[PDB]
Amino acid sequence: WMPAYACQRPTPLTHHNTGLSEALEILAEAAGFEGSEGRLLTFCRAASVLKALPSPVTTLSQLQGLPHFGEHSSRVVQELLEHGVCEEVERVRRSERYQTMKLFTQIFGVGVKTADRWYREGLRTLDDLREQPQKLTQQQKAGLQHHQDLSTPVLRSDVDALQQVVEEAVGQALPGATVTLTGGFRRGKLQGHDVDFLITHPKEGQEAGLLPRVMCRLQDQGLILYHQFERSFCIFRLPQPGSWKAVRVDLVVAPVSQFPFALLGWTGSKLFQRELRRFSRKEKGLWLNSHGLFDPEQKTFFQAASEEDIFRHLGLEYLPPEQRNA
DNA sequence: CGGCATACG
DNA sequence: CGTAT
DNA sequence: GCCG
Ligand SMILES: [Mg+2]
Ligand SMILES: [Mg+2]
Ligand code: NA
Repeated sequence: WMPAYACQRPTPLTHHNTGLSEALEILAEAAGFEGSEGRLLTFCRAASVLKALPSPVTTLSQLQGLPHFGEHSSRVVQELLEHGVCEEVERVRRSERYQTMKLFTQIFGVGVKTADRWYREGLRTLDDLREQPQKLTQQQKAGLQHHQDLSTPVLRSDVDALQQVVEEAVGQALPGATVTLTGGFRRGKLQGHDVDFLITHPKEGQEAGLLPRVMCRLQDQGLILYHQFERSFCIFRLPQPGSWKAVRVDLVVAPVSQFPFALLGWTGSKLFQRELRRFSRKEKGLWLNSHGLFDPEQKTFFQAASEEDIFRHLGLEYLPPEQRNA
C-alpha cells in the first residue's frame, strides 16, 4: 500500500505523526553530523513515510510492512509510543556534540566538515568563533555577523515584499523576465529560513548574463548585505517596523527550455528531489537534474513544457507542490 | 553486498 | 571547501 | 539503516 519512494506518494505539509517524524529526523541529523549519509537517508525516509500516513500510528503493529522501518527505526517508535520519549533521541539532544554541530552548521558558510574540525579544536560557541576571526572566510564572517537575524523565521508577508523588489530589479535588468517563488514557500510553508526565487525569460537565450545585471541593481538599491553565474546566495536587507532585518534569499536563473526542471528541482523538498532522482535513475533508467532529463540509451534529453510533463515522462502520478513535503 | 541525487559558487 | 532543492 |  505504501510505496517505497517518497515521490510515489503525497506528503502534505502537516500530518498525523509529527512527534514520531521529528524524533527520527533528530537521529537523521545526528547521523549526518557523523558523516553517515546512509543512516541519515534511512532515518529521513522513515520519517517521511510517517508524514504520508493518513492517521496517527498508535501501535507497533501498524509499522509492519512499512518501507524503511527495520529494527532501529521501529524501536524508536516503540519507545515513543510506550513512554513518550526515546532514550537514544534524548541522549543525542542533550549531547555536547550534537548541540555544537547544530549550532555551527547553522552558520551560513559552515558545513559539517568545518564544524567538525572546529569541534575537535575545542570550539563550542559563536563567541569562540568571533574571538578568532582570522580563521573565518568572508562568507563565514557574514553568516556569523547576521546569525541572529538569520535564525528568525521569514514570514509569508515578508516574501511578497521581497518578491516585488526583486521583480523591479529584474524588470530593469531584462524587460519581460519573470520571477517565480520556489522552495518551501511554494510548497505552502507559512514560515521559512530563506526565500528562493527562479528567474527566466520567455525568449530562449535572453536570460544569458542576467544574474550579474540583477545583482548589480539590487546592490545599487542598497538591498544586498552580502553576496559573492546562475545561482546567487545573498543576504538581503528586509524592511521591518522602524528598522530592518537580514534575510537569506537565493536567486536562480534558468533558460525557459529548462524552467520546468529548475522549478521542480528548486521547489523540493530536498528529500523529495533526491528520491525523485533515485527513482528516475534506478527504476526508469533516466538521469534527472535541475536542467533536464536524459535518456542515456538514446542519448537524448526530454523536452518538458511543465512539471506535469516531467511526472508523466517518469510514469508517476502528478503531485502538486503542497504534496511534495517529503 | 552495493547503493544511497545532483548540481553550481 | 561552501551553497541549493 | 535499510532495500533489492
Ligand atoms: Mg528555501
Ligand atoms: Mg534557499
Ligand atoms: Na551552514
